[PDB]
Amino acid sequence: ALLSFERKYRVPGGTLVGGNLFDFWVGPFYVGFFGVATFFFAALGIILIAWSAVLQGTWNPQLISVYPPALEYGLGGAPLAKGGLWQIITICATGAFVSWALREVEICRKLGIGYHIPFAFAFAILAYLTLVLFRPVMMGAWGYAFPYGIWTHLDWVSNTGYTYGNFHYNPAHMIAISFFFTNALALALHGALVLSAANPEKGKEMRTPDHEDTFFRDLVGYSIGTLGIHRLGLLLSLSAVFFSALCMIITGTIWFDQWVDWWQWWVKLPWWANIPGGING
Amino acid sequence: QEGDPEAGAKAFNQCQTCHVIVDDSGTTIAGRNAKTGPNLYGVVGRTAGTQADFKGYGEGMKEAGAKGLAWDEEHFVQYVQDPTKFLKEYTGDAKAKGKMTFKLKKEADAHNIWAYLQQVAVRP
Amino acid sequence: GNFDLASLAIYSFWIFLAGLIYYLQTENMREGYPLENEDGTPAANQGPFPLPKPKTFILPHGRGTLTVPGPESEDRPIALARTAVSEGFPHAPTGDPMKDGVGPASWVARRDLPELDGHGHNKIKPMKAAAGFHVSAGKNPIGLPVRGCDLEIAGKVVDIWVDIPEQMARFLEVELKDGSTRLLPMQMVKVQSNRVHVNALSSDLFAGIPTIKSPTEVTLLEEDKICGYVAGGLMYAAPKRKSVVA
Amino acid sequence: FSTLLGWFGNAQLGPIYLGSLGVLSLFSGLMWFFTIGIWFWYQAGWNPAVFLRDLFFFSLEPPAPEYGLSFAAPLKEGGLWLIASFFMFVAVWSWWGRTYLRAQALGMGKHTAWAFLSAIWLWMVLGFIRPILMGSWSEAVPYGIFSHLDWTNNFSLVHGNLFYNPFHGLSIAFLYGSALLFAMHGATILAVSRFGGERELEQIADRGTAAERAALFWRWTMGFNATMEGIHRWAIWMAVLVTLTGGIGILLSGTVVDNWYVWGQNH
Ligand code: BCL
Ligand code: BCL
Ligand code: BCL
Ligand SMILES: CC[C@H]1c2cc3[nH]c4c(c3C)C(=O)[C@H](C(=O)OC)c4c3nc(cc4[nH]c(cc(n2)[C@@H]1C)c(C(C)=O)c4C)[C@@H](C)[C@@H]3CCC(=O)OC/C=C(\C)CCC[C@@H](C)CCC[C@@H](C)CCCC(C)C
Ligand code: HEM
Ligand SMILES: CCCCCCCCCCCC[N+](C)(C)[O-]
Ligand SMILES: CCCCCCCCCCCC[N+](C)(C)[O-]
Ligand SMILES: [Cl-]
Ligand SMILES: [Fe+2]
Repeated sequence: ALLSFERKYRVPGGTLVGGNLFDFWVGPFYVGFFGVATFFFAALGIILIAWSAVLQGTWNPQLISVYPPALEYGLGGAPLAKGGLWQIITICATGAFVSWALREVEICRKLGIGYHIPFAFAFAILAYLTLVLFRPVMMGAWGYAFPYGIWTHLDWVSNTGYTYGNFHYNPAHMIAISFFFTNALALALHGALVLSAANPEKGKEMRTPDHEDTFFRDLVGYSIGTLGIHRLGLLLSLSAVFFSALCMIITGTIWFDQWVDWWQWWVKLPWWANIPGGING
Repeated sequence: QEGDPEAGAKAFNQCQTCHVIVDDSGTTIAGRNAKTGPNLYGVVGRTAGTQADFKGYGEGMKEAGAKGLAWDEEHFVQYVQDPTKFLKEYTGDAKAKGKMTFKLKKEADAHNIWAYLQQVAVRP
Repeated sequence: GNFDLASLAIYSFWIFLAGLIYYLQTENMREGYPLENEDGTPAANQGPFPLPKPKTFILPHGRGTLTVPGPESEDRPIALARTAVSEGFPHAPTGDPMKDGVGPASWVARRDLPELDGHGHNKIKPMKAAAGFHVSAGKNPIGLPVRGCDLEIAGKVVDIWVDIPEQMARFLEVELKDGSTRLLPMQMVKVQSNRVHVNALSSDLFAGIPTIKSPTEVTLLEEDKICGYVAGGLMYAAPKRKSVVA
Repeated sequence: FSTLLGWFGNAQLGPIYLGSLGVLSLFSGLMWFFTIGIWFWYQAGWNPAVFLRDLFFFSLEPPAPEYGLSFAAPLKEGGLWLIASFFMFVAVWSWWGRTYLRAQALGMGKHTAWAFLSAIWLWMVLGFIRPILMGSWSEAVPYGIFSHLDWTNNFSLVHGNLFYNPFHGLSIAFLYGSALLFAMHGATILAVSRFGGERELEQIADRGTAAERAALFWRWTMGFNATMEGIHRWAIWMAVLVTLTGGIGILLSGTVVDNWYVWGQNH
């Protein structure tokens, strides 16, 4: 159950806790102290969700929704059947995520590779925690987070959005999206370039990293190189998620009116706010 | 004629992403428990921006009702084609604002919905 | 009689996706498969996905071909022994892992030749042999000493190897105490205003570092030999790593 | 003759050849930019001050629904829109063609041409196919910063909350995936760059310790893994699948499905 070159790598060590105690594998997966942890949280949350499935009265994975503690509840607790569960689950989740990340750290150590991977992943977690912790905490209530339901979480987005008109107008929201689209483009382009250099016209030698840079340049006008393209994807992707957390952390905490009104500042500048004509005059 | 209700009903659907129709009993005549906008039950003949439950009326909507607006076919149709504009003209204020981020393009659609409104959302 | 176009489309699409998934996966089985046991013999339980049909890569510069998937190359004794008779357990080094090249200090039996750029010239050259490459990057590392995680010095920077194509420094030639010199992976050394810190290797393991036959060019095989050794130090040169690392 | 094509073929902007199409591309491009631009100024009242303050408010709207699909619409009410679009059309397709030929010229695979093709499918659907199938250019996207964002919102509301569109979701799934995947591959590569990993093509033809550690990192983390090559076969599909599925979903809107919420409750 190993790769024809996995061997020489499966040496002992690299852990962060427990030492050689949990330092082993279960088939393809590596366990480590945080492997059992991730499994713990994972399973606990899985259960609690199913419990909520029963309390709710259905096993259809398209109806099962775990709603948080009603607004009134504030930041205190709540009955298991009335938000309590959502809270604990949201605990197992945070945990399972942070575990899943630390487990990566042990694997990065054993292989003598970089730490960029979990480092990035952390961003997803901040983003998450932003929606289910920070934002609600700043706004003063758990009820402000989103439900854990396949479709019931989309409605949350819908509603939460129209709660401020056409969310589009959110400056931060604009940037993020911008990053999301560019990343997609960037990722597409990247793959395409390598595959096209590795799989050239029938009967030709693979292309050279130079044919690669001469092509990419003839599209953008600049040469960013290999180390550069990857450092840009990681950059583009992380940014998007970052400008997203920012995008929300301000919505309802410092901004309350419809995002479209925010742009008035630009229009209302003294030197032109009162000039007749145009659209806003 | 001049407003097919059964046609307006299908139309109103798209309104359901923000509106809902519920009588004073608490029963749904149309809607998905959407609260982004006000309950349209009784909108007919009602004064603009006076629905007791809705707490998100814009300044234009409130001020336009206080000036004497009570939704009748004529004005209703002008509203769903471009709220903000409508609210500006009728309000007389060039800096008025509407919160209904939606525009019903077909003028016919409006007349059909209004009919549906007359058939299902008129508080006796 | 008619059909719901949308739902037919959504349905079709899924059939498609699965197929793509299968395609992708199998395609990603040219390197590493078939799977062997901790023993060295086939696992027989390769999985649901089958190996793909062989394809041949015509390498440039006349380096030859490459047909994948194909016979497993890996030819070099693995200085590691089981730790238990139960599958799924580590394999501890018999001798010196850093030297025997295992775990975090492993290397691959890559072609024994230097990487060539688009024209056919080496990709990496010692700057003091480059075609007009100056040190405008900022701080000149040439000259300054080179110490290990033990804080003891082990030599000085003699020259910077540059990646002519991508135009970026990739190696640091540091002369040792016995006249000879060694190569260091830039990423594994921090350049300070007064010295070079190699938190990866100990001031004594600066010799174990593999050498490059040609004193003006390093072949791919040699890079794997080096880097792997250096990076592996992190894990194995920990007993001699002086705390308070920055 | 060929002499002229040979002249053009060498068009450049420094160390890069612009090719024949490349000229038609850029030229047609500026004409597009020029078309929208002129209009904006007309709407600004030729006053630079007003232009700069309402720059995101200007919108070159498409013809009215009454004008159907004819090009009879007067300039200040639909004409400029068509003209602009006409340029953006030639602009884009030229560029696609350039990307293709330039790959053939270097003797490479036509992947980039294909990838780009998926993005064009979405563009193509929004401003051309769907309007034609719907029967009018009024169903088209207007040129303007704020204006097209307004479009989008309305488009959704009109068709019963796109969220409930399977193809909208499928798409979004891939949009997120793309971030995720590139976020991974990017970090991963960097993580093994010390082993000269960024040099993927050479790792493709001559596996290095880098292409092993990576493959091993994930195999231990998630149970499976890619190959220095294949990962990119993921990267490409992962991305192209955004506009693809994407395109489809928009095309089905209005033409086949009226309200996605409802269509969702029945399925
Ligand atoms: C009508 C609705 C509004 C609107 C309302 C909102 C609201 C409300 C929000 C957004 C948010 C977002 N919007 Mg919006 N949005 C609108 C229209 C758009 C349009 C468009 C074409 O018009 C676009 C492109 C976007 C784009 C976006 C994204 C930039 C952003 C999502 C953050 C993210 O991806 O985190 C991705 C990553 C995470 C969320 C991390 C969590 C993942 C965890 C860490 C890992 C999961 C592990 C898992 C459980 C294990 C699985 C099981 C195993 C497989 C076995 N919106 C309209 C106008 N939008 C969100 C935002 O800003 O978020 C910060 C947000 O809250
Ligand atoms: C800020 C952005 C919003 C948001 C906005 C949207 C929108 C808009 C859409 C989704 C959609 C989806 N969302 Mg969401 N979503 C948010 C946060 C989450 C979180 C989380 C822990 O934070 C999770 C697990 C999900 C999960 C999902 C998937 C079920 C679905 C499509 C997969 C996808 O896009 O994968 C990207 C990642 C991958 C492809 C990698 C593999 C990940 C797998 C696919 C995730 C498994 C999720 C699983 C079913 C639930 C696990 C439960 C545990 C087993 C107990 N969302 C936040 C609140 N989400 C789409 C849908 O169809 O909704 C109905 C959709 O259109
Ligand atoms: C209220 C609004 C609705 C909504 C309505 C719509 C509509 C309507 C659409 C989407 C579409 C999309 N939505 Mg949505 N969407 C909503 C909420 C969301 C949320 C969220 C968390 O809330 C998310 C994550 C998304 C995500 C997405 C993306 C998956 C998808 C766009 C792909 C793309 O960017 O292609 C970007 C790439 C292109 C458009 C390619 C075309 C580019 C051409 C080829 C090149 C132009 C060159 C040019 C001339 C140069 C100009 C330079 C610029 C000026 C800078 N939506 C809400 C519920 N959404 C789109 C979709 O499904 O598309 C298929 C779509 O049509
Ligand atoms: C810059 C941020 C981007 C990013 C990066 C990223 N994601 C990552 C990584 C990185 C760098 C990993 O290394 C890690 C990975 O291993 O790759 C597959 C991962 C990963 N990203 C994942 C998902 C994911 N990433 C997403 C987004 C993003 N990831 C961003 C775009 C999304 C979204 C919202 O689009 C999703 C769904 C996982 C597949 C994987 C991490 C696996 C993991 O954490 O497992 C932990 C444990 C379980 C399997 C059990 C969870 C059970 C319960 C504890 C919780 C569930 C309840 C509730 C919280 C969810 C309910 C969902 C409802 C909303 C429907
Ligand atoms: C669907 C085509 C639709 C109709 C019809 C409609 C009507 C409508 C009326 C008559 C009012 C005024 C009510 C009163 O004075 O009591 C009104 C107000 C708001 N609407 Fe609406 N509306 C329709 C659709 C939508 C949609 C899709 C949304 C959300 C994007 C929406 C929102 C709102 C809001 C908000 C208001 C209050 C506005 C204010 O106070 O300025 N409507 N709508
Ligand atoms: C000088 C003004 C520049 C304005 C450029 C406006 C870009 C808005 C593009 C969105 C419209 C897209 N399209 C093709 C679908 O119509
Ligand atoms: C090529 C990468 C594989 C990506 C697999 C992603 C599956 C996500 C599916 C989301 C479910 C969407 N929906 C609405 C159609 O059910
Ligand atoms: Cl191919
Ligand atoms: Fe790559």
